[PDB]
Order: sequence, then C-alpha cells, then structure tokens
Amino acid sequence: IDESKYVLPAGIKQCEGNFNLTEDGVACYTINGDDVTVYLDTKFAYDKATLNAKGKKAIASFVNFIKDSNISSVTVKGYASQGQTGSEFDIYNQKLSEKRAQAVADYMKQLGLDSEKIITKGFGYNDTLGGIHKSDPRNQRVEASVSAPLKEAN
Repeated sequence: IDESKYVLPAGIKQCEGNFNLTEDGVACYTINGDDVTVYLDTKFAYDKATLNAKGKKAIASFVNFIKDSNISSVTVKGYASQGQTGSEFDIYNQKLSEKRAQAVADYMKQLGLDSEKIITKGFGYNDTLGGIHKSDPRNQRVEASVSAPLKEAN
C-alpha cells in the first residue's frame, strides 16, 4: 500500500564499475538502502591546478546536490601523480595537490556555497589509485563524497 516516490540527485547518474578509472571529470551516485552517496572525481592536466569544463560541470552538479540536501560540510581532497621515481618532488606534489583542492573549493564558492561548509586536504602522490601506475594522469585529481537520505518527490 506504499505510495511514496523518491527522487535521484539532479544531473548525476549512477556510478559504473571502477568509475574513478575514467580520465574525465565525473560525479556519480550509489544507493545503499534509502541513503544516496554522491562522488566527485575531477581530473587535472599534468602540473596544472586549473579546472576544465568537464570538471566545472561535475562540480556544479555536486554543489547543487549539497545545497538541496542541506548537507553540512564537504571534505575536498587533492591528489597528484608521482612522475619521477624518487622523492625529489614529494613536497612539490603535496603543494600541487593542495592547490587542486583549493581550486575545486574556490569554484564551489562561486556557485553560492559558503566557505565554512568546505574543508580542503592535499595528499600529494600518496593514496594513488589502485590498479594503475603511480604516474598515471588519472591520479592527478580531486575527490569528495557526501551522503544524504533520498528525498521524497515534490
């Protein structure tokens, strides 16, 4: 006798298997029961902390979900690839990754999200993606995930 209809995050599609092994910026969702979780994987060109159009489209939809879910805070994590076999550039890439997270967060603020709701972390070329080489450009990225109950349709 149930009639309630729940609605999916706007402009975001369900995550495919290994959704982070895309070399494109993406935002996707998974459902676990009645709670939805949205992921953001924004990619960057080599040595760049600038956003591209794909990244910006993804972020905008990510933010639209945060503002609609009345979500409290989002942690924005930046990463880098390890381009060279030693540790000469570990601090360099740590800073790079921080700059990437800061880029993502700056754009979120342009979109009408408040700076207090945003926490940024850089990781350098640690936590590189599983299954690929550490120097793969897909490691050059910012990640974030938020969760919220599924909204009833209205």
